[PDB]
Amino acid sequence: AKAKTRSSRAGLQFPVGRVHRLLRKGNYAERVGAGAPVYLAAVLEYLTAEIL
DNA sequence: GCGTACGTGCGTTTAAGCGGTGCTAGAGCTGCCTACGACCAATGGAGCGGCCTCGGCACCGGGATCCCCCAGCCGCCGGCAGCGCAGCGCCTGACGGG
Repeated sequence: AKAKTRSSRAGLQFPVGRVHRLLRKGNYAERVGAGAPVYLAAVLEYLTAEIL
């Protein structure tokens, strides 16, 4: 078994891994969609790349 | 102090509102289908700490702006007093009239 981060798979730098945890444990819902954190990663990307 | 335009009020007139249909599309709904997301157990590399060295900025001193300021100055004009006189009423000629 060879591992690659979801961060690589979605062409993203913010940690779709870590952002996923803060949803599960951030008490925002009982269950978080598997495609939910990735979409949240990019929308931060465009909202961090834009200011800098 | 100016001044205009908006507050009040009269005379049209028109779209608001009611009350009346009649349609149907879209919401609420149940049943059932199924995949996908939680949970579990191992796993390793990515991320975070504790070092630790270069270099960007900091800090400075100096010289280069570059605005800020104000009489100088001329220019311009307005007021100003003086000037020359146009313009009108009555004075006053021209002269038969009074």
